[PDB]
Amino acid sequence: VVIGIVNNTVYDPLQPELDSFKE
Amino acid sequence: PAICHDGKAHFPREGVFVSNGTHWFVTQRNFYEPQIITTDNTFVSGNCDVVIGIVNNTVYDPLQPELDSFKE
Amino acid sequence: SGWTFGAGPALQIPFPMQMAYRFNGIGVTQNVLYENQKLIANQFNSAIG
Ligand SMILES: *[C@@H]1O[C@H](CO)[C@@H](O[C@@H]2O[C@H](CO)[C@@H](O)[C@H](O)[C@H]2NC(C)=O)[C@H](O)[C@H]1NC(C)=O
Ligand SMILES: *[C@@H]1O[C@H](CO)[C@@H](O[C@@H]2O[C@H](CO)[C@@H](O)[C@H](O)[C@H]2NC(C)=O)[C@H](O)[C@H]1NC(C)=O
Ligand SMILES: *[C@@H]1O[C@H](CO)[C@@H](O[C@@H]2O[C@H](CO)[C@@H](O)[C@H](O)[C@H]2NC(C)=O)[C@H](O)[C@H]1NC(C)=O
Repeated sequence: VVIGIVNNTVYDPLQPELDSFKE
Repeated sequence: PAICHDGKAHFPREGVFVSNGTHWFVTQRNFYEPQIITTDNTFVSGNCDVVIGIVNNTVYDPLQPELDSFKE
Repeated sequence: SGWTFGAGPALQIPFPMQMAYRFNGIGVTQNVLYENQKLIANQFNSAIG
């Protein structure tokens, strides 16, 4: 619905930090 | 005016609490856009027995289910 | 109705919430009035007297 949107990814600070430690 | 979940009062960061009859949401003042009452758009201060007109409800937590399901 | 009756149709609202908004306007958070409501009301009444 938003006219002119683009494509990109957004970094999440929590995900790698709590995925590396959980292993 | 406030919501008390764990014996602690929760106040909106910017907006007003509104109940449609069954649930409770937080909305902006000049337009109707309800949202789930998480712990990110509210702040905690004081006990549960200092304010007047408080109600009883639970506040959603986004990290707890995500990290309890994964930590298993 | 607070200030909402100047722009468009009036919108009812409880008074303590209106005072909370007016403290929030000048940079004082809402967690002050909801505690000091009794003292604030007493001071207001004394001044208006
Ligand atoms: C941004 O990425 C999405 C995919 O996540 C694109 O959506 C699909 O794009 C493909 C082409 O790569 C099309 O064949 C599909 O029909 C698209 N599906 C939908 C539901 O739109 C999207 O096109 C990308 N953005 C742009 C501007 O191309
Ligand atoms: C008040 O809002 C709540 C939002 O959760 C409504 O509850 C949902 O209503 C839809 C409509 O049938 C159901 O499909 C959902 O399953 C309901 N949610 C839950 C958790 O049960 C509620 O109906 C609204 N009240 C009124 C009077 O409209
Ligand atoms: C909100 O929940 C709390 C409990 O977390 C209620 O506090 C107790 O409620 C029971 C029954 O409602 C009373 O018998 C106790 O005396 C209450 N204890 C305290 C310390 O308040 C509280 O009453 C609930 N609020 C409402 C409006 O029902």
